[PDB]
Amino acid sequence: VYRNIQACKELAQTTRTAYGPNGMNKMVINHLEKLFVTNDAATILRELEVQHPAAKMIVMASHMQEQEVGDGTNFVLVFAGALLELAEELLRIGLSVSEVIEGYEIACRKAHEILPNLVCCSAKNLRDIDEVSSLLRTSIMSKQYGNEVFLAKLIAQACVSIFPDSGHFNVDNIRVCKILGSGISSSSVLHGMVFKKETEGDVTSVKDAKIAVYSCPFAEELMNFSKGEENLMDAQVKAIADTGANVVVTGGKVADMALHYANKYNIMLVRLNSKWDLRRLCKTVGATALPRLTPPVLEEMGHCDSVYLSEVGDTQVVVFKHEKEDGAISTIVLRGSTDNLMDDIERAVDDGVNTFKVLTRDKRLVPGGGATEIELAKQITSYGETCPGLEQYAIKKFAEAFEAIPRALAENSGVKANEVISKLYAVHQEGNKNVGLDIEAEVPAVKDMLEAGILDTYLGKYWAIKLATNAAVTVLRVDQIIM
Amino acid sequence: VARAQAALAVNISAARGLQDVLRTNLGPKGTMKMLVSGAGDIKLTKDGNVLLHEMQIQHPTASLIAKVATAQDDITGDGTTSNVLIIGELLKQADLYISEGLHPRIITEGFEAAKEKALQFLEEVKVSREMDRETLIDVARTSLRTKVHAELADVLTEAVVDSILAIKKQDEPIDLFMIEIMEMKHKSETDTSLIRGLVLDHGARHPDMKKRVEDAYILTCNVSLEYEKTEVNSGFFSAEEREKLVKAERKFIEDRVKKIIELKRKVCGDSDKGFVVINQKGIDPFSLDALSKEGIVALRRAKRRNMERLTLACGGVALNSFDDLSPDCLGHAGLVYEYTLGEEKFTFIEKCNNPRSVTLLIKGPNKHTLTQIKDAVRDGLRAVKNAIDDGCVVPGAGAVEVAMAEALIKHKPSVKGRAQLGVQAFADALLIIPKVLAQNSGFDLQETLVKIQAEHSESGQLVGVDLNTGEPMVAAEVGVWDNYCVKKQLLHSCTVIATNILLVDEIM
Amino acid sequence: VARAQAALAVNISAARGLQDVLRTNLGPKGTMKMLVSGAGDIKLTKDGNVLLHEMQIQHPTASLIAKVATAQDDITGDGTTSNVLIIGELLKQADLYISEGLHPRIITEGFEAAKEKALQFLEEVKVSREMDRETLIDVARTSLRTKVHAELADVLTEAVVDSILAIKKQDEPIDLFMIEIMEMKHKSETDTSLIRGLVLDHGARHPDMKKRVEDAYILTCNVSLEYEEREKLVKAERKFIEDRVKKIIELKRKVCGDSDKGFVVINQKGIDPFSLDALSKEGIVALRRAKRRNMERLTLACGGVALNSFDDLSPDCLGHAGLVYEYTLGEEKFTFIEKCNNPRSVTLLIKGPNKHTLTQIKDAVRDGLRAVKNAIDDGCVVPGAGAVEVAMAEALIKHKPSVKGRAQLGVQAFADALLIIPKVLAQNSGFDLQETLVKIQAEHSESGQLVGVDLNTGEPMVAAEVGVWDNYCVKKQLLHSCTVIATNILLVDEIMR
Amino acid sequence: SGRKVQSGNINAAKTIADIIRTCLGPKSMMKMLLDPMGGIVMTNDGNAILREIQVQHPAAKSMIEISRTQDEEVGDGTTSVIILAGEMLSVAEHFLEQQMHPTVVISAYRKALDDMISTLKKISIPVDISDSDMMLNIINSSITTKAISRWSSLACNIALDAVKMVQFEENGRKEIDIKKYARVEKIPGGIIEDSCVLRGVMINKDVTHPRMRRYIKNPRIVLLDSSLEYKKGIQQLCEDIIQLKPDVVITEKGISDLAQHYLMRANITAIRRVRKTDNNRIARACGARIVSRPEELREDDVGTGAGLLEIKKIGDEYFTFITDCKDPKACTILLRGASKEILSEVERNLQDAMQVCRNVLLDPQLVPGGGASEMAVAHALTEKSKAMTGVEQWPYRAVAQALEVIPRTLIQNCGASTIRLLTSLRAKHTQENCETWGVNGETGTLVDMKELGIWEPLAVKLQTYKTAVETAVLLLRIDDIVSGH
Ligand SMILES: Nc1ncnc2c1ncn2[C@@H]1O[C@H](COP(=O)(O)OP(=O)(O)O)[C@@H](O)[C@H]1O
Repeated sequence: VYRNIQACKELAQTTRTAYGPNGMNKMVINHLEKLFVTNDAATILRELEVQHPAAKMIVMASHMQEQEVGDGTNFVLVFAGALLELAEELLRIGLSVSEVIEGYEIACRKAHEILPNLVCCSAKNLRDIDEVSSLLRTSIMSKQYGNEVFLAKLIAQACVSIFPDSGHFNVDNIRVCKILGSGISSSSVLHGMVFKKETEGDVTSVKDAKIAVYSCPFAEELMNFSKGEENLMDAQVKAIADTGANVVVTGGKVADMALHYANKYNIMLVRLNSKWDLRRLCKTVGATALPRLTPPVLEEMGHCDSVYLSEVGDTQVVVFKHEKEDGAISTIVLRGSTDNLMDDIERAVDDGVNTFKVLTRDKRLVPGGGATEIELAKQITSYGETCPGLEQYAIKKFAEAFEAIPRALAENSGVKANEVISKLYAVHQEGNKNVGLDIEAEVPAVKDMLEAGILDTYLGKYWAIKLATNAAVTVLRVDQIIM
Repeated sequence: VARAQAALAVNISAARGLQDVLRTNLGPKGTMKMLVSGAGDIKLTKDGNVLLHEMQIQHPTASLIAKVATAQDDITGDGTTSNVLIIGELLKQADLYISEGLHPRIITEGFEAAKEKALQFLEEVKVSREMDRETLIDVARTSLRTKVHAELADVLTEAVVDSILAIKKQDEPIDLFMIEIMEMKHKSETDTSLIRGLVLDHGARHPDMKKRVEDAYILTCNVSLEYEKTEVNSGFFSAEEREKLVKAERKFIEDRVKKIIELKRKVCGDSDKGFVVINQKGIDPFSLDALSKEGIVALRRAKRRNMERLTLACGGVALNSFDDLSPDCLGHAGLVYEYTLGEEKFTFIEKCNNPRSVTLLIKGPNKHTLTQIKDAVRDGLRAVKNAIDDGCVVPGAGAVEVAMAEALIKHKPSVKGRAQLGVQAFADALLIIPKVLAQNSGFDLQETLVKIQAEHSESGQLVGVDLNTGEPMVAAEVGVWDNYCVKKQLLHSCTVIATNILLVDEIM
Repeated sequence: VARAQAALAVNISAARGLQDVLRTNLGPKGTMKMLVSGAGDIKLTKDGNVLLHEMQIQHPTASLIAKVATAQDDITGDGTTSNVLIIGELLKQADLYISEGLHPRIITEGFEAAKEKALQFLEEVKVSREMDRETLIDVARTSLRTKVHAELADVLTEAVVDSILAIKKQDEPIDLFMIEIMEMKHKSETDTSLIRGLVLDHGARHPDMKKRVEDAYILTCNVSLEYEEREKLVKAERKFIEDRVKKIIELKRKVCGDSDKGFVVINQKGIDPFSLDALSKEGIVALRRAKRRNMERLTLACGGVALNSFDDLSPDCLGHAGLVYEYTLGEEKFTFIEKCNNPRSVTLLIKGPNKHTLTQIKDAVRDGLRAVKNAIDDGCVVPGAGAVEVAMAEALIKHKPSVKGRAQLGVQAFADALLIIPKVLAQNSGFDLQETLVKIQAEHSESGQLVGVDLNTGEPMVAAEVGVWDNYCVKKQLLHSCTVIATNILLVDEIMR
Repeated sequence: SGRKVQSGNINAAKTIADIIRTCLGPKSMMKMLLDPMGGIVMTNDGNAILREIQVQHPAAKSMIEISRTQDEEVGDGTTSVIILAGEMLSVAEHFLEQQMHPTVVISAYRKALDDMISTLKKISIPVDISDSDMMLNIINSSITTKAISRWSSLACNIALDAVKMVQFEENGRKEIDIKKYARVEKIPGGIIEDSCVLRGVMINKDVTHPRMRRYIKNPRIVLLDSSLEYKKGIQQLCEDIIQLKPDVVITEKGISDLAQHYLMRANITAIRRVRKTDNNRIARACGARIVSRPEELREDDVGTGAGLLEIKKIGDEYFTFITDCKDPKACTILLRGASKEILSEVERNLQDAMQVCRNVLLDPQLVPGGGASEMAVAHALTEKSKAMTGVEQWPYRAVAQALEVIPRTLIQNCGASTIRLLTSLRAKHTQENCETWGVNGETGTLVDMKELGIWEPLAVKLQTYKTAVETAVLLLRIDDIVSGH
């Protein structure tokens, strides 16, 4: 039993250092020898060889937390490790393993109703670009560097604010065309599906287009074989070019007589598609995957509207746009020098836009950064002495676990945790809810979080304090496996 | 005589090694046991039924004790946790006397005497309860209490008992006839519902597909109707060769949906007679709205459990090939409607020609919650079925064990006297169930027992543990009950198991 | 809490070790043990009394349970094997519940809650028998059956009881003051005799020395009378013997007067052969090398006023004995002094062929007559052979959970811990350990019937009419001691070094 | 080193605290003591376990040493100080693991000590001075569950006469009572009722042939420490004694009968080969003075002391009683009987009760014991912990719950469970502030200790709390034990 919660403690400790906006990034040289200098907990959890079975419940609860808000994973891990760390103290006091379960359940049910009573929600809409750019600041502020978020919150928001329309949203439409080279300031916004191409013979102002679909990319007897191959690729590009295609796509490289054919019929020779856009370009234009050059027809065809060349990001790229939604797809172009920061920027983008998605359905915003956690830590520990019996222990061991969350925010910022926790707990008694932990001060100084703007989603905390408690309870109710 | 001591010692060791594990298993305050088998699979398990099957067993004789406990499990469902542990303390009480120098046959004779002297108490401690709904409700509550949280047991004790009230044919009861169990990941758990009909796997895909079809007959099929891009190379190794080839497959569906139109112009000349079609495989994307313009519900992805319940309950005559589109190959469903909840569609077929097959549809946020509540539901309906065919229902929570131990120690040296130690070794090993029931919920194993071991009337009073206080509580007025054959076959099989194990000396 | 379990395990093991040592030595069908010293000396022993002393101990804590056990033996005489085994089984009955997870204070409370009702049952199960000769005879027979054969018990059961009838005074019953054990290695074991007076060490070494002395007046002396420039040196020592013989003749003509007034004399050292004849020519019995245990019995029983020298040969420094006769038996002689003036010190003359079986019967006689001295000093008598112990189990099992309730487990632990006396009595006598127990545990009356085990058949036999009996201050003291000893070993913690 | 060997200090303290943790309370479990020779000792008193134990670690040596200083000033409770220091030092490492300094920990401990000393006086119930019912209740509270339970009917009087015969009115009214001046004489023979009290000092010695003008109705004492001779050929300084004329002059050396007569020529009586515990009590009962220097030999030589010398052969022994004395501070208590194991325990527990009634002469307060005072100071310090901010908040609260082992061990070694019992005890102690309920040492039940009656005096528990806190802060003051290995 104690070995299980010890495995949960070390699983909490390996992600506690990567918590908050000053998370220490870890190095991943994985099974197939990657190289990630990364900070997101779901990236590390999907790489770590979780061998102990009791920690797999914690990993699965964090994965379920990822599956519906996209964030709050490290919060679930830290809170569950804190609950089990205080649970072993409760067990070594002399409480049963049953009593801690319903104590945690009662205090979690109390937290689930105290949590909507501290909200400072969003103002009017997920429109008004400059208002919701500040609302998306906290997500990438936690992940990437804070001084970088001032451009990055705008770049991540002005593209995602294209379609906050008719009460429905999709996060898959926000893509990234990862283009290397110039700095992060050179990043820009694009409206439609974008990737680089090679050639130039593009008809631009097309109607509802006719898109080629590729699921698989590319003495006189010698001259006769040459003419045979010549008319062979001619009939091949005609087998696409019949039923009137405007573009010819391929995942690979150019061919010289084939590009002369694509200039002869005036077709855009699209090249160099990824091993992931083969589904995504089919999804956006209504295309069905075709292996070779011979078997397209008019029924076997995609339908964009405007395919031409753009030079934003200082590089020639394609554009696919104006679908049934007429603005369904809206990628972003992310410019960096190397790749080892660009994966973190990419994983910050979607973790910003899923918070935008949960803001479509939950406008409630709680003050984050120690404000909510110390408030719950005070409320439940004031509830704890009210109900007598053995649960009076366990409820008081619940809210104290909430104090482990700003402590992990404290010690990740070079701050003495006991001083800042005592100071925050004292100032929360009178200078109420909206105060929390300041990051920038080396001195353990508190700061009001509402005027700082550092607020989190209410539904994320609401689901996270449910799933972490469920994980801790379902871990505490096992004895062993023969192993 | 050290040879017999070797086998006695190794059997005592194995049956202690199982006894502690299955002691920790028993009780509503018990703990789950997690089983991992090679591939990293995780199974949260409380019941000893799956535990005795899937355990990579350490010991040779423990495999035999698990197999014979499974042979007991075939009739009782649960209580097998208590079965193998009452063995593991019965031969413990025997080991207390073979270490004194007694022959094992003396203790077998004492077990044989105490078996009859316990069954004569068992036949009179029962009460032939009438089969009122509430006398099954409390039995369902008790059988559901030891699996899941007790308030969830009080929730689902209504959904169990009406499903068991939907079986009423007094020729043969079987749960595998009619109770089908499916799951909805609604992120909610308290809404396990009994629907008097066949719940299907999915629902009407098209928006223009009709939400409501009341008087529905069913076109079943299994083989394809979709615009089938085949799984071999559809672009086959000019262009005109396949321009009308897969379009000839399209025409093979065009005249087919014309035949579907013909079949719904055979019977559906009136519009009050609606219609539903089901293919077990995919639906053609133009036949989707082509039946939606006709307003006929269409669906793919059916399971064969749905097909056999369409045939058995809905009266659906099954169809394989499309040549026999004829009105006799239909069923009857007076209530077909899709019900999308959470994220997935779900058609409901009810008001069929003989409503027999039901559905206990489980709502569950996670997989382990729904599997635990599925085992809870199944063991509850099995226990209440065992309470149905038994005309009597005995009190539970360890009351009959204390009353039987208070019967057997009052059973005097009327027995052989040399075999009196067998009776006294059978009686104290009956008290281990109220021992470990109060022990598994934090109370004292000894003090609660001796509080119950003071018979609170002139009779050995039907008093069990309370699993919330650890106080002597009469199980009659609280209705914490169980059926007869569970503890009957428990005592019988455990007696014959103990007398089987107690007579072994040397193994090669 | 693992330290408490470790200390309790290493104590229950040692008190099991003492239990298995002193189990088989209880009972008439028991087995002796061989106490072997470092010098190869051999001692055969049945009783646990001197078994507990000379046992070369193998375990540290096992000494402590030894040390209190002989502390019982000062105040119980016999049955300390029973004390140590009921301790070692009370400890196991408590271990059967402590290893379940119970605190030892609960079984501590349940010990006393049964001990007070055990004393309440003991004060009513007894019969206040008057001091008849026959009840003391069967007390001696019961105490002697577990040490010697039943036939040899029938030999000694009169020679014990007449001496303990000879200690009958107003208010001084005492064993060591007046009963001694004399031993003669002569050819027949059935010839232990009560002697009203004293046996001296040797007898007449000369035929002119008489054998009948009527008015025997005994003279003690310590300095030898033996023949102990050189032809006149040893002759001057001879003349110191000569005028010594002349001083003997002075007393011979000084205190005699009539021929009725007999004279007798012993010496703590040698007597000269011409002096042996000079004492034999007047028929006065002389003696070399009587023991020093005979001097105080010559004072306290024979009235012999002690003397050392010969200048003070006075009439008042003599005893008054009515009989002195020498008695050759086997190889050596023994002077017999009877009809003493205040005859109190008596002599138990054990006969037999061997020496170490004669020390065995000497310790048997000692244990038996100390037991019957306790039976006289007790104003009652109790049944024996485990009848009262089965009655105590019948009490304390039926003595209800009207006690503390969780200490009722300790009450039943004390109850079934009091059943190892008839269990090992049946085990040592070759019967079944459980069959005749539950045969005895079928109460022949409606009360818990005073049924002991028969040590010859394995039969439930009522011990009341057969007189297999004990005194009160054996089982009363075991009930007083065993409980507090077992709970002293229960509440222990670990060990320094 | 540093905080590592500070944790080593408190580990050595806890391992000697939790050895003798179980042996407080009236149901104390025994212990096994084994020298490396095979000897077996079974004990209950914690100080007897503290004596023969060896310890390699010097912090535990000092911890035991300061409780040994506590042992002979008021008496018992030497186990409780070692116990209560151990859990405070154990909970101190939880904040030493928080990387905070020992200084903030010990200042929080001192701030808690200042609340401990006050809240115990808040719950102190005043007992009345020298009232025989409550003076008997002192004997029923502090002398019981010992081997005086069959002889407390003597000890209840032997307490009250001795506490009124060891007083000192130096700076006020009789305030200092003392353990060393009550003239104890524990000689067997006779029944135990013959143990009675008297005013004066008894002397086992006499002059070897008492032909002397010996007993005078006002013996005035001059002390001398030399040896008397025949005459000038000291009778010269004996002649110089006659200037002031005392009627006794006390020596310690032997006087011949002719020198006895020459002492009669000045009429002064001496004594020989006496003890120091006889000598100081002879000086204490009478207030005599010592001088032999002739320029210092003035009117300041003669200490006018007693009113009765008495040669007396009480139990065929050469007794001399100095009674009807000057000072009623060295007064006779004889102790008779057969053996000397229980009236010695009477003398021990009644010198502890002598300090108790000394506290009664200072502050006659009795506080409900059995952990009731411990639970009261625990609750009163947890409520005071709620308003205070700062980093010292957690250690100050920690000794609020580190010290509650006095019920918790007592509910441990009585068979009952500790969790529900302590939870129900504080459940009727936090919101039930004005009750002071204690766990009963017999059945393990939460009783009102004011109804049970077992009240510990105020100053002795103040001393145990103070000594525990200054044990803990002294052990945390230690940084390293470096003078070698
Ligand atoms: N600049 C900041 N100031 C205060 N708190 C912050 C700041 N940035 C992030 N946080 C806090 O860190 C917490 C944890 O976020 P984190 O777990 O890193 O998100 P994710 O689960 O997406 O990685 C958030 O609740 C947020 O309140």
